[PDB]
Amino acid sequence: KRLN
Amino acid sequence: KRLNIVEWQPKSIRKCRIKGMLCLFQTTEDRLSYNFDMYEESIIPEKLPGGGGFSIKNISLYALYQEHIHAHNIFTHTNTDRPLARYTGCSLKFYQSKDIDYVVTYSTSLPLRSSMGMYNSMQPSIHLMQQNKLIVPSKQTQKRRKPYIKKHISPPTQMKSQWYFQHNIANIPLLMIRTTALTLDNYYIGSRQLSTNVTIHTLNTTYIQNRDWGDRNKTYYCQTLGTQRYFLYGTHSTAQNINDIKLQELIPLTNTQDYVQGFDWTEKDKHNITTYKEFLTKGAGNPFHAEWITAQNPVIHTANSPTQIEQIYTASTTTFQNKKLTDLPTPGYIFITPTVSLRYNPYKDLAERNKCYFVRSKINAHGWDPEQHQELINSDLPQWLLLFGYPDYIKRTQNFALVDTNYILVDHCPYTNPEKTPFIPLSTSFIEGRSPYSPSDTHEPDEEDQNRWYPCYQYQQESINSICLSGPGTPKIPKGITAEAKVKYSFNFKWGGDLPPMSTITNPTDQP
Amino acid sequence: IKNISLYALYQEHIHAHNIFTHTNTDRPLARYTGCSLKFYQSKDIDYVVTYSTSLPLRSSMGMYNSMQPSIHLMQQNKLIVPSKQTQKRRKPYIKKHISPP
Amino acid sequence: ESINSICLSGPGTPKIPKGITAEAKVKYSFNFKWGGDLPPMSTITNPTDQP
Amino acid sequence: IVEWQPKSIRKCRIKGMLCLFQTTEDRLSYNFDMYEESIIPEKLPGGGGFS
Amino acid sequence: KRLNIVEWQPKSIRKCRIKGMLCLFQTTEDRLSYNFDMYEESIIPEKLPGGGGFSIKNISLYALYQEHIHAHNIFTHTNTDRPLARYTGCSLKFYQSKDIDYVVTYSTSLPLRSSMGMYNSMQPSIHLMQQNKLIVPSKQTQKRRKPYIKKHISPPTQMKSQWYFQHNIANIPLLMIRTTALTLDNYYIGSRQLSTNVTIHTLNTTYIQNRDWGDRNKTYYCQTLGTQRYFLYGTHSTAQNINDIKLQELIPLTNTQDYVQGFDWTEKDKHNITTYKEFLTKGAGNPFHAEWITAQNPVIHTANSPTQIEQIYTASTTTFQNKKLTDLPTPGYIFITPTVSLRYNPYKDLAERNKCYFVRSKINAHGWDPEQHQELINSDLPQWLLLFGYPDYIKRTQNFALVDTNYILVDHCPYTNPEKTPFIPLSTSFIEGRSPYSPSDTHEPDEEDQNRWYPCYQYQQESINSICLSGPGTPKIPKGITAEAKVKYSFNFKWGGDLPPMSTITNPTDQP
Repeated sequence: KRLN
Repeated sequence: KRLNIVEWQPKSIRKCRIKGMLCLFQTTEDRLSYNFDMYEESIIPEKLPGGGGFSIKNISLYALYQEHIHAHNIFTHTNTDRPLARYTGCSLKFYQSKDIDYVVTYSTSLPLRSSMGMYNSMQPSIHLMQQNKLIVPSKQTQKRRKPYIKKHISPPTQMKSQWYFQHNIANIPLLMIRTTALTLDNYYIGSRQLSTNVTIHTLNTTYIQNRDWGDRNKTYYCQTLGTQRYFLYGTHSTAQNINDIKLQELIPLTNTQDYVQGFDWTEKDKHNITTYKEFLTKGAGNPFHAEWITAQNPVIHTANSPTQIEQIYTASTTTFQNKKLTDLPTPGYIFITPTVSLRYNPYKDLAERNKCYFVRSKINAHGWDPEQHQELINSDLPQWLLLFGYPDYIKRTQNFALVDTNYILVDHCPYTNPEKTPFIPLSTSFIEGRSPYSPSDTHEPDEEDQNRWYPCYQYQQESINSICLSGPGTPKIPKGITAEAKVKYSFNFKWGGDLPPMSTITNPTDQP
Repeated sequence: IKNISLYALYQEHIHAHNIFTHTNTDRPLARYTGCSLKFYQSKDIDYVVTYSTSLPLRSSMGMYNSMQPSIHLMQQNKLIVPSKQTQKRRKPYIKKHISPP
Repeated sequence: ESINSICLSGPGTPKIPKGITAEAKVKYSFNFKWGGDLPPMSTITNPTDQP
Repeated sequence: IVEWQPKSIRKCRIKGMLCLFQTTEDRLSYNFDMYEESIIPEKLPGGGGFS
Repeated sequence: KRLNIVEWQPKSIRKCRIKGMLCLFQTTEDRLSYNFDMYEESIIPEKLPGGGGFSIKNISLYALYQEHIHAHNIFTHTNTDRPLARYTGCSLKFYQSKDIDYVVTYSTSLPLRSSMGMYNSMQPSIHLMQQNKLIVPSKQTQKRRKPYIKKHISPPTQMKSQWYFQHNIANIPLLMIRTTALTLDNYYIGSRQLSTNVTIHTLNTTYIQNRDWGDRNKTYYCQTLGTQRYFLYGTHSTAQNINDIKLQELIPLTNTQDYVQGFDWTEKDKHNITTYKEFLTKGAGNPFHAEWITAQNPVIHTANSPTQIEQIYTASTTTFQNKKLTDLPTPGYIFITPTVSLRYNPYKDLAERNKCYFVRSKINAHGWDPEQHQELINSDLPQWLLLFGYPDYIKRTQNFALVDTNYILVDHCPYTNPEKTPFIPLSTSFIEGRSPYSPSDTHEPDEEDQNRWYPCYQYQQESINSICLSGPGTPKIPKGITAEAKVKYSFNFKWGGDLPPMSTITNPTDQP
């Protein structure tokens, strides 16, 4: 979904 | 080894939900195959209550600000003194329309571009087959617990969770919505009447090829073969034999730019005509007038130039009475119709040699071959899919001079029962002597269409819409009804900055 | 009476009436697993369906007479689809899975 | 050839017989991912296919 | 800092073989380029002993 | 709902492992780019100790029986009275060769066919890049614990575990093995000597185009332009100026089919010649003789036909002494060489307009354009990859008349430093007047190559092998050494049937  | 990238949060932060309503399309049946823009090419809304049956919308923070100038949205918090923005995503609520169903699909690939395959894939049956579609039935086709379908859309993958200056992200398109109008219950029949076959009108390709249109300063000639020029003449004569018609009966065509019928040499004394030169200028007929366009009154095609007829008249006016179509110079006098009507059946179409392109209407160039942009040629789809949104892809591409009067749409299709090598589709309104979207009670163009009364894309529009309406999924809309669709949006932002200034009001002079 | 074959499905793809979720251009083997049908309620008309998968395909005089709406409605393993007018439903379609021949 | 001969006087420089070419190679594997929205695709007739 | 992963992803290993040098004794002090100054490979079987 | 398919096992069953040894290739350096067949086109093994540096092997139970007739395998159990077979798979042991490395890959897709991309992908560098390769280093490049690599191969997916009649499965190919000869330690240099550039000989395309080869019954002419024919003449003259050479000095060419040099008119009295007609028949030179092929002694190109020279001689033999190349009919006397030498560099090749095809050598057709099979044209790969195995793909395709003498290989390549529009590669042996694979101490063709001494694929073979040897991964093999590779196979079968009959031997007359 979302990553650092 | 590797570290997370980290940002330091700004000193003051204010959440803002930009909330509002967006029109997806508003359409009549005669506009279903066209793209709806709410902000128009200024002729489109003149006597049309809906401009198009599909749209592609791009949404950006600047477009959201422009919708706030139209009062179409609210900003839950102002942004005046916080210059940073942090976009978090969108919520859409798609509402069931009363009378029409519709397919939506959306994208957030930050790279924004248009494609010929995208515009063809807007065809309602093709769009309804795509993955990650949303179908919204009308309230008539399905009653539901919730009258809307709601979904959340994440930012573009290129828009990271970081803060950005609002000046930088203002024009970045953060959402694309694609919508097309549909019927589920009339999917095959659509708006068909009587036979499955649709009738297409076209310009005879085998005689009308010179494309020298839209001047009163040029005697019109329909084709060149070898070194020759060929010419058309109207007559009201009851004569059964092409040989015995007089040199007088013929009404020569010296204009294409007007709706004017011309008149016969028997009206010489009504227009104070002294010579065949004044008969040519006052009395010549435009070949596209409502009786000459389909030869309701006979029309004669010949190699014999009007200037050879001028020489016969001017050499002696008394022998112009005596001379007939017999013993004339180059006398290829035949009976030819400028229009032919084809029958098209969509179920008989196999798309093996189908093709479609635009050619320049106002230029001095012969023939109909694909010319100019060869990358804009659209091929190998059935005509109801091949034509769908293709004119709007071409307009949005801007590789042609924009005005409908300066181009013609030309298409090849093996699958009409009669044939012409290319087809030059023409709308029933132009075949009946009426403005492009004018009601049938009218029997003349309006003044701006009385000018420029010659073959061009502006007069083709209803014919290619009618071919697209032969395709599956296309809706049935009663005449005088406009179908509409809307979404309610909520874009989620934060505004960031250092603390802003503020001001205050006197206590005594305040809400009493 | 409709007969469906993989070649008829390819012909419907030439009419743009279907999608293939994956192309077959360079994989010459096929392994058919069965079909799902969703039959939709029409707006104005009801209709009886029945289907078969006996690999032997043929037509008969008794088959064509048995298409008469009253006779077809009496047959076993019919499906009746009422119009939206004759019955409002939770799901606007009837769905069933059909095994290979 | 004279400045090559001066460099050959320096340490570590190899001895290669005349008419022999010495060579070295590496095998590489660069690791990438490609990203995008879903692409289009096309298909082949069943009757005219690998028989 | 966080990124949102793209809709479709496809791993690709670009695999191959690279020549590090090909040299004779009379070219040891020179840089090997495989794509040449067009005179260098004329009557030399190896262009350089380092790269 | 669904059931497993079940078979009833036959009354008697006998396991049989067909065990043996298969040659993968046996090659010299001058055969590396060609397919090894152990059972030959009968000319190939004549004075070649190894036929090819790659192979494609198909194995079937009938091919295993044919290898038993050569005594190359054993059957662990006979099949004489059990007609059913149940194939279970194969074990292969690939042995390290002493002197050469090699890549293997194998397939069991029951559908068996050949492809142009398959034969190009046999190139050692390309095959070494493929997935599911096996690399076998030589004993020199790597010492190993086990001197072989062993792997088990399952039946074709179409060959199920069921019993089959041996008559039905006999010809079904149950394994394909693809092998190519390689070097890992000489991967880039290969067998390069001196410069990276390789020299290619070719027929001048701008003068040699008529392709009317291999008759002593036809006066040869090299090109036609407009209505004209152009002709070649040899001379031993020391004359520096093309204008002053006599009509006598020229040695006209009336044959292409022979190795013969011809002779000068000064030898009239050695061959009892009475006329220029007898000089034409006895003394004419073939343009491809070892001195005329590269014009070691000068060669003259002209529009002036030998029959115009016949008319000058026969009209008066005394003025044939007086007449020079000045004031002759159509005198385009120039100095032209039938051969040019190009330089090719593989690292300078970008494959943007590379192309390759075969044209008919023994036909009366002008020019070099791609002709006949347009699907056999090979394009857009670097010449060392484009040529690799392409002649063998064409031979195995059988779409051309099979004999090397009846076709020429023609290729386009922008990347030679000098250029010719097509190239007609020719081997150094044909450029030096020697048989296709004959040792350089020889200075004449053998009798069967003294006949048919004209441009054809049989004389091109070593030149296209030399271009393939410029490509990476191609091995270095010393002259007079043949490199070889072998696999040991074990195919696993069962034989099935009803119980067979048997016979017995007397006890008294038996092993004493």
